[PDB]
Parts: sequence; structure tokens; C-alpha cells
Amino acid sequence: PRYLGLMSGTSLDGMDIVLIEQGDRTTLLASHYLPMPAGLREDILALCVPGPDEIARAAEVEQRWVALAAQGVRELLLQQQMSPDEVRAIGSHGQTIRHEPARHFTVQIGNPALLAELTGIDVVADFRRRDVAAGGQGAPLVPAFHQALFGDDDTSRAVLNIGGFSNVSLLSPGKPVRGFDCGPGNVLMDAWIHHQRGEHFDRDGAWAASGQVNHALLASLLADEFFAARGPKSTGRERFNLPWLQEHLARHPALPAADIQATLLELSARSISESLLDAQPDCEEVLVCGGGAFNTALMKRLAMLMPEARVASTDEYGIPPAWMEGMAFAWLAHRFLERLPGNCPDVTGALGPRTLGALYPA
Amino acid sequence: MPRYLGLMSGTSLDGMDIVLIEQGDRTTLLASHYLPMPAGLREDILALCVPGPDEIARAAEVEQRWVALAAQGVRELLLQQQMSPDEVRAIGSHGQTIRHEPARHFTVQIGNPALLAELTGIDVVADFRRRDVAAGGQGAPLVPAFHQALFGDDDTSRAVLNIGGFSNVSLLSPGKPVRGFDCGPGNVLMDAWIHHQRGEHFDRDGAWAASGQVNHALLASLLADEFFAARGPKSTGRERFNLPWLQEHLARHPALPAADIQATLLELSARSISESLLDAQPDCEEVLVCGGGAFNTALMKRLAMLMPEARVASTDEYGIPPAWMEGMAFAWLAHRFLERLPGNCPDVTGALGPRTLGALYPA
Ligand SMILES: Nc1ncnc2c1ncn2[C@@H]1O[C@H](COP(=O)(O)OP(=O)(O)NP(=O)(O)O)[C@@H](O)[C@H]1O
Ligand SMILES: Nc1ncnc2c1ncn2[C@@H]1O[C@H](COP(=O)(O)OP(=O)(O)NP(=O)(O)O)[C@@H](O)[C@H]1O
Ligand SMILES: CC(=O)N[C@H]1[C@@H]2OC[C@@H](O2)[C@@H](O)[C@@H]1O[C@H](C)C(=O)O
Ligand SMILES: CC(=O)N[C@H]1[C@@H]2OC[C@@H](O2)[C@@H](O)[C@@H]1O[C@H](C)C(=O)O
Repeated sequence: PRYLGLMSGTSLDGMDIVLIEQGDRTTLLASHYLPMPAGLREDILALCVPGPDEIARAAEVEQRWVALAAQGVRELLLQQQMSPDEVRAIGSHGQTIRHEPARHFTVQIGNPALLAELTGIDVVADFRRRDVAAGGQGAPLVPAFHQALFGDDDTSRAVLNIGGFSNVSLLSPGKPVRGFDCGPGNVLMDAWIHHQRGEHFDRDGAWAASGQVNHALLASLLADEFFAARGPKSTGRERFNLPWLQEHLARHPALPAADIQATLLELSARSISESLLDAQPDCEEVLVCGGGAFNTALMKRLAMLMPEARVASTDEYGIPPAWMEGMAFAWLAHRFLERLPGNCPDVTGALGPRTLGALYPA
Repeated sequence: MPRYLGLMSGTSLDGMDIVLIEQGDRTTLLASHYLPMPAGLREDILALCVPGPDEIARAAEVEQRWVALAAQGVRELLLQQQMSPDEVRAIGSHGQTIRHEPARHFTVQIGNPALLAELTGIDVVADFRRRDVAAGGQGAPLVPAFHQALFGDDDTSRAVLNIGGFSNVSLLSPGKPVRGFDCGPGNVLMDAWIHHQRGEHFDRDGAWAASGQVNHALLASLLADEFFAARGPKSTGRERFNLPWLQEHLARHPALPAADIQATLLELSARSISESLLDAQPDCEEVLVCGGGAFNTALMKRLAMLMPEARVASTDEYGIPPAWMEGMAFAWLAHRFLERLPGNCPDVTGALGPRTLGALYPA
């Protein structure tokens, strides 16, 4: 059977649409990227902070989100010369607008009934909430998929997503899959360069690379309680955001903006490397996915901070780093429909294995 | 002959209805259980029915408590019936409407079905309205398909009329597609007015209304609302009919006695039902009344007088308790989802066509 996966992550760069075949293997068949319209991007970011009239605002924003998703699905199908009927189901994450696992809730918008109506394909959606209901963080969910791809008897591996947020899957032989969110990935580097220069992101980490790390600031940032925590943990824009950074910056006289950028890159690399090696000290291979894999400067620093391990993108292993998250949700649709568990209890802290998501039939 | 639970909490927020049916060749009400709505939860839910601050966080927390209460209701029914959760195929859960905006193409029912599934250990089918809305429909009312299944009769033009917080009718005309719509306020304003004035949750038997005098001028002004003039598919809710709405009209006429305003509100519900029902189904022979309005003696008497051509009676007279019809309908829709039989009526909702309604959250 073939499955579509739809992901729109933290970074709000665009929508990912993937087509896989699931048999004994998971094979990527096709992909399609649609950049996020600037208006829709702003309207989603506006829902990530508490504000007024959120029920109505969210209901309208998610109509536009779903329409874009359905358009992307249509475009992939046309490109591949396939009918919808050839696809078993779409696995749709939706869009996170609030993540408060401490308060036992997570909010992904993306009106699945409307996605089913527009695409003519069954939709499996709302994957995180059964994990949270069972006492879990609800995140990260990719570890079960990372296992399916890269679980190796002889090799101690970390599979590292660097999206807006970073998260790692620890694949240790003869051990439960573990993992967690490491902290910020691209989110603060993207925020800072956009705040300062109106750029979307820091191309190849060049701006960061042109600056010097500021020790006082780095120490300030790394002392956030999130970094000290071990075991299951998940985060989001609730914690790591421009106001948070500004608060730290206020405690010292002004710095060059590129030094701040440089420190933000070091924050990402340090929080990742230290949480990864704290959990899996005998790691021999770090398999990097997400768009952070294209930040040359970041990838260099990760290799330096983890000299024991080979740091490489998943491309080496036949999986494009950009499409890993899309692939995961396609996979999760399959897991739903076969009634196999989608969470990893030692990742999320949930009471046990759970079937994740909900079916909206065409 | 599988068994389904139905879980419903309507706009009146009086409480939570849990039903158990068997769905063989026909629908059989096996059991029911009623939970009063805790006062704090009722207020928290109402607070979400009007635009306000921090709604995403407030709704997420409120629904935790709604689901916990629903789950305890399910447990209590199963304990009373000496049943295991494994004996139930699925729960059909409407959730709780907090916003209904058909003209903006959205409707919002809270009630975290994944948590409901976790807590009950029973498969949940929820989120019934949004596929109909997706297909261009009102999303409401959804009972007509169930009403047709229960009471469809090729000999008799019947109307099945729910009088809850809001009123809605199912028009079962022999040889014709099922039609229907919300009629207007049911109990919502009579409840709101007596609570506003005296702190009562409802006007028992419509005795307070009956003591007052209908104000014909005020009545005409209320019935002049554009909603009442619309025909075909239409749906409404607290967004339209609420205390501010009444008060804008009250600031037309002099300082009326509160009992006269209550009498007027009763007549408003009676006239809006009678006028819309008769307009759509002049041939109506029987009006079968369900929902809590069936228990308002004064209202039922007025409906009878305003529709002298039809036999007006509660569904009790036809072997379904008026109180439990809605819960039964959602249990039935869980069934329809599983069998992939359509849940909507396009000539009711205005949708493009028949649709499978709801979403499955497996235990
Ligand atoms: N050439 C590059 N140099 C530096 N950073 C890059 C480059 N290309 C992409 N990025 C970063 O990667 C980010 C987007 O990665 P992505 O993995 O799509 O994030 P996401 O949206 O949070 N996750 P997803 O759901 O997988 O799309 C951008 O915002 C940039 O910060
Ligand atoms: N004895 C009675 N006399 C008068 N009114 C009554 C009586 N018993 C119940 N009611 C009314 O019935 C209402 C509740 O009916 P119910 O059928 O539970 O509505 P609901 O389902 O919550 N609303 P909705 O979702 O709009 O259909 C109460 O708020 C009262 O107004
Ligand atoms: C609540 C939420 O949307 N978390 C995202 C986010 O983006 C990265 C990281 O934080 C991860 O934990 C999760 O996404 C990926 C797809 C996951 O669940 O594995
Ligand atoms: C949006 C919404 O929840 N509408 C309710 C309300 O309560 C009565 C009436 O207005 C009806 O249209 C509907 O409920 C019943 C259960 C229905 O869908 O038939």
C-alpha cells in the first residue's frame, strides 16, 4: 500500500508532502514541497502566543492551511500521474500552535474532515493526543520510525532531527528506544536573523560563522532548566523564543549581533551534543535530518563536539534529510490502520504503547 | 447486534446524557444514565461560547474536565448494567459545541476523543459535524437521519421536533427526501431569562411564562429577526440568540413585567417552530416532540393550539423517551461511521451530498 504524509513543522518554511510504499520496507516514492505563503505564516505564528479570539482565528487559519495541503497533494498526484484511489491514506500531523505537556495538552490544527473532503483520500490525523492522554510528552514521535529505518544490532546510533526544534532518537542495541527534544534547533538562529536583517534563515550558518561566541551569554542560555532535565522531555516556542533571548541579553551590555548569532549556533550544538552523549555516551554515528543538516557551520560544530562519532546527514543512508518528518507521518498512518503502536514509552513517558491518530474516512 | 454508547451534552448544559443501544435490524434503547453538569464546568463552558482571551489554553483545560466527567458517566452506566467495556463496539461522542459559525464555514465541538478513548478503553467516534460543513453544509441538525430511521412512515407526514436549548425539526414527508433545520430558540432564552431574573435554571412546566401576558409588539419585533424569515437549510445557536439579543429588543418597548417577557419568549419559541414547520410541511399529520422542551407543559399546549391540523405529542407516545433521543442519535452515528453509511441528510444541511460523518479514535 501507498501512503501520503503531510508535515508543516515549527519553522513554517513550507509544507512537506511525501509518498511512500510500505511493505517489508519503507520506500520513498515521491515528494513535493510548497513554500509557506507569508500571510499564512504570520497568522500561524500569531496563534503560537496566547491572544484574543483564538477559536475563530484558528478555525479560519486552518481552512487556509488545509486548502494549501490539499493543493500540494493534488500537485504531487498530478506529477506522479496517479489517482487519489491509489493512495490508502494520508498521515497528517497538522500544525502545532500550542504544546503544554506539563498541563497535559498539545494543539495541532488542520481540520482533517476538510482535508478528507478536498483530497478524496482517508486521513489519519491528531497523532500526539493519545500519547499525552496516557501521561506522555506527546513528542517526539519520529523515534518509532527512526527505529524502523535505522535500528542496527552492531551500531550505537543517534538519529538527530534539527528542525526549528532539535530532537534525538537513541538507537542502542538491546535497549528500549529513547529520545527527547534537545532544545532549539534553527528557531532562534532564524528568529535572530529575521529580527535583525529580515532574512528567513542564516544561509549555511555564514552569519553565525562571521561572529564570535560570547561566553557569558552562552553560559546564561545553557543554564535554562530545560537543558538540565533528563529522560522524556519536549519543548516549543512556549520556552524558546525572542522574548526569552532578549531577557538574557538585557542582563549584560549590548553585543555585536553576529556574536549573538554565533552564540545561538553554539547553544544549539552544545545542548544537542551534551544531551545526546549524556544519554548515549558510546554513540558511534549521528544521522542528521531536518533542514539544520544544511547549516554547514552547525554541522561542522556538531562533528567537533562529538569527535567519537561520525556526524553525517541521512542522505548518505538513502533518506533525504528534508523529507524524514513527512515520511514519519505517512508511516504513522500505516501504523494506525494496522493497529500497531506509534509511540515509544521510554521516549515520551507514556504509560505504555498506544495506537496514535484518528481516521477521517473519505 | 452490536452495542453502542452515545455521549451528548447539548447547548443547555443541564448535564451529560449517556445512552446504550443495541443496533441489530432496529435500534433498541438498552440503558441510559444522566449526570448533572457541575456548576463550575457549566460556567467554564459557557465562557467559551463567546469570543474571549486565551481560548486555546482555556478550551484544552476545560475539555480535560468534560472528558473526565463523560468517562465517569460511561463507567457508572457500565457498572449499573454489570457490563464490561469490551461489550461495547464504540462510543459516539458529539462533544460540546462552543462555537457554531455556518456562514464562516466552521463549527467547534470540544471533547478530546483520544483522552475519552484512553479513559474508557472503548473505541470513540467523534467530530461528526465537520465533514458535513466541509461539504458545504450547515453541520446541523444531524438527528434527521436517525429520526428517519426511527419514525419514517410512508403513510403519514410526520415532523420530529427536538426542543432543547435550540429547536430543530425533521420533516419526514412520504416519497420525499428528509428535510429539516433549526427552528430557533428552544429553551435557551426562557432558561436565560429566568436565571437572569431569579437565579432559576429553568421555568418548570412553563408556569412562570403562563402567569405572564404575551406582549404582541415585543413578539413581532423578535420574530422580525432575519433568521426566522430564512427557508431551506439553516442552523443557529448562542451566537444569534442570547440575552444581549433580547435586551436590544427590550430597549424598544417600555419597562415590561418580567413575567410578560417570559410569556413572550415562550410564544417566540412556539411561533418560530409552528411557522417554520408548517411552511415547510403544510401536510403535517403528527408532530413528535423530544428534548427537554417536551416537559414544558405550557409550551406543548401552545404548540398544539398553533398546529391544530397535527397531533402534537412527545416521542414517549411512540416508545422513545424524549430526554434520550439525542444521545441515541449519536450512538447510532457511531454505527453509521463503522458501516460507512452516510450520517448527514443533504436536503437538511445543504451539503453537496451524503457523507460519512465522524472520526475514529481506537482504544
Ligand atoms: N542552506 C541552509 N543553511 C542554513 N540553514 C538552513 C538551510 N536550509 C534550511 N535551513 C534551516 O532549516 C530550517 C527548516 O528546516 P525544516 O526541517 O523544514 O524545519 P521544520 O519546519 O521545523 N520541520 P519540518 O516539518 O521537517 O519541515 C530553516 O528555517 C533554516 O533555519
Ligand atoms: N419540567 C420541565 N419544565 C420546563 N422545561 C423543562 C423541564 N424539564 C426540562 N426542561 C427544559 O429542558 C432543557 C434541557 O433539555 P435538553 O433536551 O437536555 O436540551 P439540550 O440537549 O441540552 N439542548 P440542545 O443541545 O440545544 O438540543 C432545560 O434547560 C429546561 O429548559
Ligand atoms: C509539539 C511538536 O509539534 N513537537 C515537534 C517539534 O519539532 C521537532 C520537535 O519539536 C519534535 O518533538 C516534534 O516534531 C517531530 C516531527 C516529532 O514529533 O518527532
Ligand atoms: C452546532 C450545534 O451543536 N447545534 C445543535 C443545537 O442543539 C439543537 C440544534 O441546535 C441542533 O441543530 C444541534 O443538535 C442536535 C443534537 C442535532 O444536530 O440534531
